[PDB]
Amino acid sequence: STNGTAHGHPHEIILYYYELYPTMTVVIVSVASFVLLSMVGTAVGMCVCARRRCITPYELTPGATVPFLLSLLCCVRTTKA
Amino acid sequence: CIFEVKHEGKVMGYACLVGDKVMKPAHVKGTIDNADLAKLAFKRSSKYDLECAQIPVHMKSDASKFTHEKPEGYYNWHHGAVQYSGGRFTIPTGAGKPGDSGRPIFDNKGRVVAIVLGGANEGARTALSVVTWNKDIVTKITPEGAEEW
Amino acid sequence: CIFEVKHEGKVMGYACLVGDKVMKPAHVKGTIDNADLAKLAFKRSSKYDLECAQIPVHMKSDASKFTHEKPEGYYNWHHGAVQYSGGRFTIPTGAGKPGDSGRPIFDNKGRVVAIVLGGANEGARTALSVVTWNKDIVTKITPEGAEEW
Amino acid sequence: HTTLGVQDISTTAMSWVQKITGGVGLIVAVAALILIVVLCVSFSRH
Repeated sequence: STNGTAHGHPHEIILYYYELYPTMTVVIVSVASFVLLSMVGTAVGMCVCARRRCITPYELTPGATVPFLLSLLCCVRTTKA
Repeated sequence: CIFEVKHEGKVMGYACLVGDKVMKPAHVKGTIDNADLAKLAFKRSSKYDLECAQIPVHMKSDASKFTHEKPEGYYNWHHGAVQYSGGRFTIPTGAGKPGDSGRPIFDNKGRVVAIVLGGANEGARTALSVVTWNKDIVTKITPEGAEEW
Repeated sequence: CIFEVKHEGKVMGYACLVGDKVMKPAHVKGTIDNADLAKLAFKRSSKYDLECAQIPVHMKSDASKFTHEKPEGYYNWHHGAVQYSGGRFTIPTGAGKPGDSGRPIFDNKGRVVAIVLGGANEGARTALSVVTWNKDIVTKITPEGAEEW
Repeated sequence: HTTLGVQDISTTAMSWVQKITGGVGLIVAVAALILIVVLCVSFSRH
């Protein structure tokens, strides 16, 4: 019965759920959530690294700005004033 | 230019208005005993044991210069005369004690030349561990075996 | 070389004949109190808060040359002596009020060195916000918290 | 007959989308390490 079409794109992807199932999709969703967490963790780490770069230049005087802008954004926005 | 850091109503160290920043050693506990200065946002720097911020426009006239220019000879500081030579500031051992960090070493024209952080005792004289300006950028000279004041 | 901008019969700022142009701060309300100058066509420039035009041939002999050359020391202005140092012009607070914009800061040889736009009060002294010449090009220095006069 | 645990196909297509995610994570991890390396260079320079 229930037709488990291929795609596409995705669409027909969720159709398979009906075919062999209870489960399947939930586990995939959990995996997606884990991937999102990894993506979020990376971003958080990147922002902390961006601070690590901006450090030194935090004390302090003529010398960027410049950096700035090249600056990721934050650089710049301290640079102010 | 010199302002005192107080902690539980007790002077711990000092803060100084050098260049266009407001300095005070990072290790000093307390808060600058000056409204305008106390409410500022300082940027700590554990390498230099420094903790600077920017001087409010209404006090910028109160800063003390600075300068990279420091020829061998004698410099001035609160306890007397510092001696510079061989790329090292020194003083008669005993004339500098814990609680002297933050105190500037002026020259004869008033330009701040370095800021004391501590000193290493090497007998008759103690080699100071200071924060000094290079060509343009800040630097920190710490003699072997310094005792952070 | 100096001419006054009047508004509803009241002096608001000034206009100056520098180089081969006729200057007056853009923010100043009124019209130059001089027939020849008033009927001119000015080109506004909001970045520089400047508003220049060209000096009529019959007044070109009346212009004032300017200069980028400004060594630390004292300069001259209508209310007294301005002080230059640390890349900042200052004066005793109170000696400059709203309605002083446009007034030039001459040196001892008469060369206009900067043109006052306003000032920031930083206590005893006020850091002026001026229009000054660089290597060749115009520039504007505005101390933190300036009050546009 | 057949009924078994994947994964399987729908393969290809599935890989197309999967390949898009995680690469950027590797990039920012490498960049983080490189920033640390440069920081250590500065520390050595001082």
